[PDB]
Amino acid sequence: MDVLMTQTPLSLPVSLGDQASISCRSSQSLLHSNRNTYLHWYLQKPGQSPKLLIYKVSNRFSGVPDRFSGSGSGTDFTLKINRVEAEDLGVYFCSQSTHVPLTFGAGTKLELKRGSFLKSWTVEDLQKRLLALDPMMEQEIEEIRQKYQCKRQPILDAIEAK
Amino acid sequence: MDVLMTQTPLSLPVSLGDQASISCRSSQSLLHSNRNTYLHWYLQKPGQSPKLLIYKVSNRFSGVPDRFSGSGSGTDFTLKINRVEAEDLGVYFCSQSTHVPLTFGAGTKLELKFLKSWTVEDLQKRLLALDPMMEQEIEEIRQKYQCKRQPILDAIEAK
Amino acid sequence: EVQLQQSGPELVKPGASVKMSCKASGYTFTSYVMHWVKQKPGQGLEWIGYINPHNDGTKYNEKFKGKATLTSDKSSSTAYMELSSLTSEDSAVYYCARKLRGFAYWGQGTLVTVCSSDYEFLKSWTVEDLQKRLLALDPMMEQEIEEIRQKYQSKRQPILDAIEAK
Amino acid sequence: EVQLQQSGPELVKPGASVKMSCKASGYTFTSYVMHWVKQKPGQGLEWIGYINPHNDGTKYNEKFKGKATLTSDKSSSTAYMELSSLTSEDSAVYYCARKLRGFAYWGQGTLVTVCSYEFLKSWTVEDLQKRLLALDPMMEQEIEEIRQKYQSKRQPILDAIEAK
Repeated sequence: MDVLMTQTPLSLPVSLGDQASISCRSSQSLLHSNRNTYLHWYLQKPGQSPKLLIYKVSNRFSGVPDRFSGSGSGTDFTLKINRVEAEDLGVYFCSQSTHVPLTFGAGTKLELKRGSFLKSWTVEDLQKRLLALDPMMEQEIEEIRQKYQCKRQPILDAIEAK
Repeated sequence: MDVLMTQTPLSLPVSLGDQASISCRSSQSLLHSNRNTYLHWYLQKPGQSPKLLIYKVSNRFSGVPDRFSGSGSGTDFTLKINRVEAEDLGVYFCSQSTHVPLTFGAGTKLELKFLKSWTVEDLQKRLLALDPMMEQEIEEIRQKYQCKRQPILDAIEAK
Repeated sequence: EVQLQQSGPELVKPGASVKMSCKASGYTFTSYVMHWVKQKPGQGLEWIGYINPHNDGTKYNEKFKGKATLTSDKSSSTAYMELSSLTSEDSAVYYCARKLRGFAYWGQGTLVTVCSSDYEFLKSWTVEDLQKRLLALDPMMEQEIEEIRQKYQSKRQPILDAIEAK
Repeated sequence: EVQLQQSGPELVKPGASVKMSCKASGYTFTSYVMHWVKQKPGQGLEWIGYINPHNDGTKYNEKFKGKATLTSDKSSSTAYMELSSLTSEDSAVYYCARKLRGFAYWGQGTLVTVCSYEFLKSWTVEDLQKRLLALDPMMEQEIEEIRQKYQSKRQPILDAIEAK
């Protein structure tokens, strides 16, 4: 039977600078017989592809900020963020490859309770955040474009057949 | 070809007290040969049933407050809200029954674009409007898990 | 009081039939034509058709000719809709509504959810594996519902604050 | 630079099949196993399966035997996935991703939209064409609302930048 991965919480509101902690429980232990624990963490920003953050419980992938740390053992694992920043917002998924089939958690959305201390952001972070909204707008517009594609099809089909 | 009903704008931010205007346009004149024009306006709060506001272009249905007014002719109609209240937030749509089949417009969202300037009545109305919104989403979850339960039950009952 | 009381939500495997009811009270059932309307969330309302209980005559939107059958019963003061051979596209809220100047009166809506295909691979599981998983859905459902509950507590709180120390 | 370049959006009627492509560049295609993941909009990741291009070996999540078929072509450095007899439950973004210590490199994802006619045969040809044209301003209205929603969100950030 596939291994169930439960993430807690499902939605986690914070303010920039806060500590965030995200938990993941597997219905069966992730300790392999060859003694590795194949637990991984991903962050997927809205409208973007997921990116790998941690592999094997606690190893940060080459390039991942120091504020991310992973821990745990067997069935219980935590991801921790020290001082959340705006580019950390998004959907965190846990995954296991100790067992076949490979499985994912349902996801934990990290979002703002009610946001802004905006003038205290650096120029970089401000413009980085604008860039972060652009794929959020592209996904939503793409959705309308493909919706109207479907609305056109039966009408174009009827035209050709008349 | 049934009559297409299009509305402008799709979303309208307001604060309680402004004028709201919602436009409704038809692909075909709604003036009937019997010289009546069967265009109606409705309000649907999210998670609730629609309620009739205006019939025959400019007749307020009995019970609808007087700040609501509708006008127009042929293919073009306007609904006007004179000094918006809190109980008016929600979705407005037009409907036509001149031509068979009856068709509806898809709706304009009258939304809220500060709570201390409101009265306790208004805040209570607004608080209560959240209940059918929450039960809508919760029942959606409950039915999703029903569908999720079926395949396992079907396999268990097949042994 | 006039009330249109519709039957509860339905869960249908595709290709099946479903019949819902619209129980009228508070007026002469035969004196008014009963209409039916479809609303997929975030889509506009579509008119399905009507039944005239005074003479059992019907009309159908050509778009739903073949999909819906309207019936009525005087002694029960009840209108019915049967939807045939449901696909996923039939997942929607269905209202009954009484008409005169417009639809002054609306039922509360019947929600029809068309399910999926999973049994295919699930027949190979052990009964314990199955019964353990069937139970694991209840904690998964409660966690999702509690997300909804918290989302709305968030929307209530600024309003509740304004009311408290009003 | 490693790039997993996936094919464009797909518009399918129910019951059809679609075959999508994942062209890898910037690394030795045959040195790495290619995985595929399904993501319905607003929901979780589901693992479909993998193909090993070095020997064409494949593994499938049971939830996708028969639904998905994985192949590859060494000469083109391209992985393919074919989905058969589509339903509305199959409308989702489909990702390919290269695995070593995990999913380090991801394609941008292929979006599959499963759409729905009869009664339109009652319409005239000019009535069909007029309705087709009435769709264009209706789309623009929806898109313009999305644009303004995002304009509203950007302006305080743009203001903070202007006032530096």
